[PDB]
Amino acid sequence: QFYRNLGKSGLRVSCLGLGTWVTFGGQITDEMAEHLMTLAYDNGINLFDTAEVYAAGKAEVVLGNIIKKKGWRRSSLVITTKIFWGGKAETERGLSRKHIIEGLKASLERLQLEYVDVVFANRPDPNTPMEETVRAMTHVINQGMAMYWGTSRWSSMEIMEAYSVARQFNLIPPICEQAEYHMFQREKVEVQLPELFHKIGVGAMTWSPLACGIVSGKYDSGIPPYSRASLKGYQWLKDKILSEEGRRQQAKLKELQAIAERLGCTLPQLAIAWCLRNEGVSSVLLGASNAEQLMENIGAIQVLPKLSSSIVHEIDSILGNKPYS
Amino acid sequence: QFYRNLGKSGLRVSCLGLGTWVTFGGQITDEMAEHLMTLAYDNGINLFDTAEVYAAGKAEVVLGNIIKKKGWRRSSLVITTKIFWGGKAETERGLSRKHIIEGLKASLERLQLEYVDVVFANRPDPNTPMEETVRAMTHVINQGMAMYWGTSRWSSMEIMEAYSVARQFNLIPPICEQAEYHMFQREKVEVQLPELFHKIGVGAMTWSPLACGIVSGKYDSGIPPYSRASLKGYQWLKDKILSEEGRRQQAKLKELQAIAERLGCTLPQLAIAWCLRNEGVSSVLLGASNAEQLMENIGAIQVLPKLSSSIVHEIDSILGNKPYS
Amino acid sequence: QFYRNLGKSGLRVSCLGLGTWVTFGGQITDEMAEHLMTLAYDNGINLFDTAEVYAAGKAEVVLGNIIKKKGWRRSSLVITTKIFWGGKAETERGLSRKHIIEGLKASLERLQLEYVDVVFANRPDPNTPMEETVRAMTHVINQGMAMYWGTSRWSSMEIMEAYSVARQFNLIPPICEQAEYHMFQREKVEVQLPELFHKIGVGAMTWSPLACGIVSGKYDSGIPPYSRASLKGYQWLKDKILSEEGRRQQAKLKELQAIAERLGCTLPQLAIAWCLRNEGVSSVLLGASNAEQLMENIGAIQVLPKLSSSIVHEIDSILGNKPYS
Amino acid sequence: QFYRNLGKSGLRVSCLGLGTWVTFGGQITDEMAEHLMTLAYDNGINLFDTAEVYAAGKAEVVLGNIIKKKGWRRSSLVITTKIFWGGKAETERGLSRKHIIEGLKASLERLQLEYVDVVFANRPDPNTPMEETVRAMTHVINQGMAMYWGTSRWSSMEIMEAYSVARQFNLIPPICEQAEYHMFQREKVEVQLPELFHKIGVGAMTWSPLACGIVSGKYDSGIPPYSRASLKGYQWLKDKILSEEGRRQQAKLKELQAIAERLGCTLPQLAIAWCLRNEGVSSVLLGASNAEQLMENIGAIQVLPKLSSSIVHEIDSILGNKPYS
Amino acid sequence: CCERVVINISGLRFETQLKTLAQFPETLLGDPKKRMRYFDPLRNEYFFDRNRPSFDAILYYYQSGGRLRRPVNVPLDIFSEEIRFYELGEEAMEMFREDEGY
Amino acid sequence: CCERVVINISGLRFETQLKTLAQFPETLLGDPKKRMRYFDPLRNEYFFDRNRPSFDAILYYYQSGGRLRRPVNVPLDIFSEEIRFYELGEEAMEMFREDEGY
Amino acid sequence: CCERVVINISGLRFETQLKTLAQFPETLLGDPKKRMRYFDPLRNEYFFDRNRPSFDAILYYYQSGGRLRRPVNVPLDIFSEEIRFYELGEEAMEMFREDEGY
Amino acid sequence: CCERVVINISGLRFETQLKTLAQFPETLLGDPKKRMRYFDPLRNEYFFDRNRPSFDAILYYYQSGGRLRRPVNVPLDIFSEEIRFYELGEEAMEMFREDEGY
Ligand SMILES: NC(=O)c1ccc[n+]([C@@H]2O[C@H](COP(=O)([O-])OP(=O)(O)OC[C@H]3O[C@@H](n4cnc5c(N)ncnc54)[C@H](OP(=O)(O)O)[C@@H]3O)[C@@H](O)[C@H]2O)c1
Ligand SMILES: NC(=O)c1ccc[n+]([C@@H]2O[C@H](COP(=O)([O-])OP(=O)(O)OC[C@H]3O[C@@H](n4cnc5c(N)ncnc54)[C@H](OP(=O)(O)O)[C@@H]3O)[C@@H](O)[C@H]2O)c1
Ligand SMILES: NC(=O)c1ccc[n+]([C@@H]2O[C@H](COP(=O)([O-])OP(=O)(O)OC[C@H]3O[C@@H](n4cnc5c(N)ncnc54)[C@H](OP(=O)(O)O)[C@@H]3O)[C@@H](O)[C@H]2O)c1
Ligand SMILES: NC(=O)c1ccc[n+]([C@@H]2O[C@H](COP(=O)([O-])OP(=O)(O)OC[C@H]3O[C@@H](n4cnc5c(N)ncnc54)[C@H](OP(=O)(O)O)[C@@H]3O)[C@@H](O)[C@H]2O)c1
Repeated sequence: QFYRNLGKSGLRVSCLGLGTWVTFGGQITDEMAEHLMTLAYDNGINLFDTAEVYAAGKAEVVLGNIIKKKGWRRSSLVITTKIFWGGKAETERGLSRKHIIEGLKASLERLQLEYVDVVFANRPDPNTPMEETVRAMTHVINQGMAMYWGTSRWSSMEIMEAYSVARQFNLIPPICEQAEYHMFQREKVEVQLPELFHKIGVGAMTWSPLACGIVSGKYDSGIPPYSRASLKGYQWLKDKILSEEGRRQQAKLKELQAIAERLGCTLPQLAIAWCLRNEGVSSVLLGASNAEQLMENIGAIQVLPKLSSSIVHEIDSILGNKPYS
Repeated sequence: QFYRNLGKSGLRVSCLGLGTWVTFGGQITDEMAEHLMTLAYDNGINLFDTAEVYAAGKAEVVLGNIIKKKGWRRSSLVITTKIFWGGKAETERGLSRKHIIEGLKASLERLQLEYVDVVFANRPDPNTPMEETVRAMTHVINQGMAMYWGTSRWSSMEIMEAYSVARQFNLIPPICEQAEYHMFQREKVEVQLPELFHKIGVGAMTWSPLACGIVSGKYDSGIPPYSRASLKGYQWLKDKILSEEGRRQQAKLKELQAIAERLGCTLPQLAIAWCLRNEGVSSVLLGASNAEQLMENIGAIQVLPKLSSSIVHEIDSILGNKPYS
Repeated sequence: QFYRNLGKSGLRVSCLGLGTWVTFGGQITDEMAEHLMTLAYDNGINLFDTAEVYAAGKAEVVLGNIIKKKGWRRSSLVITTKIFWGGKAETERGLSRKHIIEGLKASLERLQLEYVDVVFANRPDPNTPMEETVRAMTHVINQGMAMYWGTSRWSSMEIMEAYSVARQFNLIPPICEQAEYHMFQREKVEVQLPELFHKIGVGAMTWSPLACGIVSGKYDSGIPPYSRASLKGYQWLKDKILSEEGRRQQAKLKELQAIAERLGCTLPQLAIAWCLRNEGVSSVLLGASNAEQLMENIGAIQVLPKLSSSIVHEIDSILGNKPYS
Repeated sequence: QFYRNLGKSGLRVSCLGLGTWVTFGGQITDEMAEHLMTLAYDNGINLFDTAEVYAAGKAEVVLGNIIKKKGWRRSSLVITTKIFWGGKAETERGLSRKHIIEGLKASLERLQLEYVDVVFANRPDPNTPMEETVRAMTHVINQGMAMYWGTSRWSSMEIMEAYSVARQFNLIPPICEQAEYHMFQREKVEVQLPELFHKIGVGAMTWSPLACGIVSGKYDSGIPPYSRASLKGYQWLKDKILSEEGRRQQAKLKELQAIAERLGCTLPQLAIAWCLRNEGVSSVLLGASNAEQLMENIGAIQVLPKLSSSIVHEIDSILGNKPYS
Repeated sequence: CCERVVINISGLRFETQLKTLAQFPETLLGDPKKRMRYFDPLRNEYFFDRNRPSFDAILYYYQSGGRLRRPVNVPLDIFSEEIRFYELGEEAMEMFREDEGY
Repeated sequence: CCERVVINISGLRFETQLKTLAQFPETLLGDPKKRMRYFDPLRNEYFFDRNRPSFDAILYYYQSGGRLRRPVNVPLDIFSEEIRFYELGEEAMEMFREDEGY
Repeated sequence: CCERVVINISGLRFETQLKTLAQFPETLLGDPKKRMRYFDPLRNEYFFDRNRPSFDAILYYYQSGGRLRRPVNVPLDIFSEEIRFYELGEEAMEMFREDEGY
Repeated sequence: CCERVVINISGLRFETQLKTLAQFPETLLGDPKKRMRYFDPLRNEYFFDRNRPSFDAILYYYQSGGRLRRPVNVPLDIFSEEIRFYELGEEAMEMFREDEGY
């Protein structure tokens, strides 16, 4: 089934989501951004993830004009946002009660929405009590600015601490968790996350399934022009690909070319259906810069019946990084 | 006593209610719909039940234009709605926090009401925690969109589970229960619902007292034209009447013609006053397609003093389906 | 001191209040109603009690137009309302969640106010759970329609039941109690009320200090014209004065003429300062039909230092109705 | 670091704040008030403290017109207000539920703000229960009128009583405390406040670091013209300086001239960096009447690395008032 | 099955699963019609204003499946009047007295 | 009658109906004027900062109707100073010592 | 460490730090995979519908670090079937019987 | 005085007035600087993950004013290591052993 619950919650999301990081409001134009969402919404995707830090808030503006113009029912979409960085002032960062209420009210005027569905705490805040965060997240849900809330990049101890404050004070616990999960990042979603799911009912909405485009295999001959590694201010991704740990990963991706050739799929379709192979991962946030990439990545749903137990055993011998509990 | 409480709650409803299933917005016109509510409101009926699934939302529009046209006080009416189905999208079904808040806000714009008296979960949702449903039902009561909430077709374990979450988290428990109760459906309201009434204080608002028109006796000579069994998309009711279990029921209704002849009543008036014969049933949702049927069914209150203990014993020997505890 | 707290609460009310029953919107004109409130507000009275049942809602309209015309600050006034009767419909009576929320919202449009201070439950409701009343009274306080709530004519067991529900469910307990207290009605405010005040912190705001004008002594020569006993629909007050239990009370009031002659006071000033002689009574709701009566009754504060212990012993020998604990 | 948390809370305030007492709306003009806030906001100060009692409410009007004129983001400012005195009426004073909700709603229309950050109870109220204050402070936070709340001049037993009620009833505890702290007032912030900070997490936002201008040393030759001691209605400050206990303090300030000469600083810069020398004090509310004083006092952050342990030992031998635990 | 019944014995809470009490259908805690009159709906619990140390042996009768024994601090006159209230039968009373020796 | 009174003995909570304590009107828990000074209004309970194991025998004095006995772990000097506080009388003290043998 | 685990034994609540139970990783309360099936997520606690006076000796086994002993009011047949449930080992069972003399 | 301090001993809650614990200023519960490290801010209580039946005799030491005695179910090795934690002194330890006979 293509639609699946988000944690134990009643929120039904699609198994592939679309993210507005880098591309929307940055890399690609507003007209291509209108075309990618129409291609995604007509394929059954209802999950559209953005943040206030993306493109200094311009990524929510592009998403906001697409939902107004298209005239898509708000009931059929699941819009999620992330609140940690609001700007340059010291009171415009963190998960304080001031910034969660202001930063979500500021994002709802750029998105031109009455509410988002899941507001995410984009990273943990060591300078804030967990009572203040859980009371402020409960506040914007009871005011009707959000339906659910989740956490992004939080240690499973921080998620279990936020859960125990919500039961103590009769607040609302988080439903979700965004964690990085691709073939080269497996420790949190295969070991830490599964324990949380069966205990308290927190699902994972994993982001970057292609590791910012590395696992697509396009970087094997160096840095191609007009890809994300050649964009301005992304030297950290060029230093990641060209380093000796990043040159070793491309030697593994050529070994994955043979497994993707045995199936009908490609290597981006393999690397996404590998992320959906378990019941713990509730969704996958794609990234797409044009219509050929998004049509390719939505073709990874039909590759998910093709993965048997034996191909999962075969890929993990090539990767060589399976975590131990 | 024509007006009776709804459960243990302070909400005083009439013993007969008017339903908008099939007729309103579907079968009969807007002008007849205006005439049936004026006939019902002038006979003391204040209970008007609708849903968002009825006529793809057009049944709430017809009801909404009558209250504005007649200029009825909102204080004198008890308007109830049901929120389970909203449309084709996967996020537009269920009892999630997203759909209870959206679907009730969408129904309050078709009804053109500030708020509704009782909001009803139209069926149980296995893909949602009971905490999420009870928190979302409490939310729309504290925002002022509803006063009370009830459940429809929920087993008595699901009602007792929803009650124990509301006491755990200091939420609002349901006051009501809609269950099908006629002469051919007796198991829930005579066995399961009475136990719940004395324990936690949940009343029953029973629907279909004539079993979609079967117990009126009109189907004894086949399928009459312009009745509900001949409408488009109601083959399930024609398959129910013409089947061999449904042909046996018409042989019992001819035996009930003699009991209705001993009293002054008819068979629809007998079949409604039989549903009101106990203190557990708090109301009965009628259905009427014209003004002769509604004037006939409101005449069933007079038959309620005529039912002695002996006629109740006489009907149950004809029916032959009395449940055992 | 002229201003005193209302129970243990922080609400500072004056020791004399003005009531809109009968005189406002009924007996006297709108121009005299404007003159009595200017005379009361310039003497330090901030307590102005009304209800929705008074004059079929016309008494709140008169009060509402005076606050807008005089331009009084809402901060300097304490406006209280009572919400038990709304009209002829069965859903327009009682202390249900529908009528408290619905009723208060109707009174705030006649008073033209954004909030009242204390909403009173005008009488107890046997057909409503106490949970539903305390949750609905808490609801209109958290929405900002009221600041406090109190009860009128509730048995001290009903007040202690409403207190124990508010501590159970973390709701808001009542602060006040309106009870009839004059020289001929002493049982509740001298025995039952004092116990409540020291235990849970509920004060008394006593009404009818002159027993609808009887203790003023004007009815000793029969029924004078243009007094309240000669008004339309007040035969219950004429039957109370002319009966043999009511003729005996006038024989006691002639004996109180000598005690009021020993002081400088009159008999209405004596009968009000007798009600303020204890610390349990937090306020007294006057009634005045013209400017000579209101100027006379505000002169009862000066008589309150004149009452020693010995005059209190002397009046109680004339009354002969002191309650026993 | 210049920005520091307020208690344990997530609210990041600057170590120097600007207060609108006397200088704003009173002593200095609106044009100088616009110039002092631009000088403060460009030096990193985000804390701007006002009250409703200051200048009969005119001090909030001046502050309110500057934020609208300069076009400052509300997110970058921390606006705090104090609610105890609203006016002449008996219901316009105290920490009752009526005055906290009215007085903050009245201050938000003079400040022209949608919310303040920290509302302060300006002094304790003996005629109000602590439940009523903590429920009313929680109410204006959940309505969105304030983010945090604190207390001013509340003993540490009253702060610990307030904290206990908030855990009992699942309310919101205060985050802050304004206490007077200069070289001649040390008992509360060095003994009582530190205990509170490690136990429950309440920080101090200390006001009057120069003791209304005394510790600046300007009053050593009598009363200079156009200083605060020569203003109308400030005879209590002239009686404080010219008295024999106040003449002795000026003999200590001449001994502090030598210590301020050993450093590069002046005596106002010494007296402020002495207040910031501990981790318990979360902020210091300055007062400035012109641009030379404010530029001088913001230069006290540079003197804070210059204070070693030995200079702190040297000043306390000159002061001779170190409290004992 | 998973439903838990909270039984309050004079202020002492005793939460138990419903399928534990329903193991013995003829007792006061096993028959829902008998224990209906002790239900506190505002607290969602069964309130018994009865002896407090007697009920831990009455509760472990249902959990162990029929192994009751008198607590050491509860006398024989007090504890035998508790078995008659909780209606543990004429059959489990005779197994009680033989262990007792009465 | 129906009303239940929560009595808190140093953090241990005992809940009993009001018509149980009102069976004995001259004791500290039976007279509402005497127990008025121990009421905690923010918690809706009577707080006694007293001995904890003594009160289960004091509570069962009211429930059984006059049958009090000393608990096995509470000494005679501790428990006799609790009967004098809870004011169970000069009459139920003499029935206590004879059982005791004092 | 700091995290506290609430363990509910038939309505009796015991709260202990997580680094106390994690001192013994092979028992039922020390292994998070074993005690996962007893977690009540709506109450944030571990619910065991088991014997009530046995668990105070089981809890003090973890706090003292391996010093368990039978309570005086809990018999040997009841308490030995609790050590087998809480899985305190074949090693701490032999130290139990020698103290016992069995 | 009026202020009540909730002390939580491994899930068992004891509530006492502050002027009871402040009667003995050199113990762990009497000195506010010593018991500061055991305060749970979220629950407004002092949490001690210690022995549970020992503390009722430690609590009644403060209420009676210096009369402590060992509970009957708490051994001498367990209870003597609790008097050293709660810091009841070298003086009230000698009065304990003489009653004990040690
Ligand atoms: N902390 C957080 O919560 C967090 C952080 C980061 C991202 N996210 C979410 O996850 C999403 C981003 O995932 P991601 O974009 O970083 O990794 P992907 O793995 O999602 O990155 C996709 C990008 O790589 C390239 N690519 C994708 N498919 C391709 C194909 N079939 N062939 C060739 N190239 C292909 C694309 O073009 P180019 O190579 O030209 O760019 C595209 O822009 C965002 O939308 C965001 O919402 C969340
Ligand atoms: N899940 C739920 O909560 C749920 C589900 C269904 C319904 N409901 C409520 O209950 C109501 C419907 O009850 P119902 O309509 O299904 O059963 P009824 O038993 O309420 O059905 C009445 C229909 O049967 C026929 N009828 C009624 N009285 C008659 C008479 N005296 N003589 C001859 N024919 C007569 C009518 O004409 P025709 O035979 O020509 O049609 C009428 O349309 C709805 O309005 C709805 O609000 C709730
Ligand atoms: N259930 C409730 O909560 C409740 C019920 C009733 C009233 N109340 C409150 O209490 C107030 C009414 O008190 P009340 O009016 O019933 O008894 P009073 O004892 O308050 O009645 C005063 C009325 O008696 C006559 N009177 C007053 N002073 C007089 C004087 N010095 N000399 C001669 N006549 C004098 C007046 O003229 P006339 O004789 O010409 O009329 C006046 O209309 C109302 O405003 C209402 O708000 C509350
Ligand atoms: N209860 C409370 O919570 C409370 C009470 C009072 C104040 N506060 C807060 O604290 C602030 C006031 O602190 P404060 O004004 O009372 O004491 P300061 O110690 O803050 O007083 C500064 C005033 O003294 C003089 N001064 C300051 N620096 C000087 C310098 N370098 N050289 C010469 N003179 C200098 C100034 O000119 P002049 O000498 O000409 O006046 C100025 O008006 C207010 O803004 C208020 O928000 C709070």
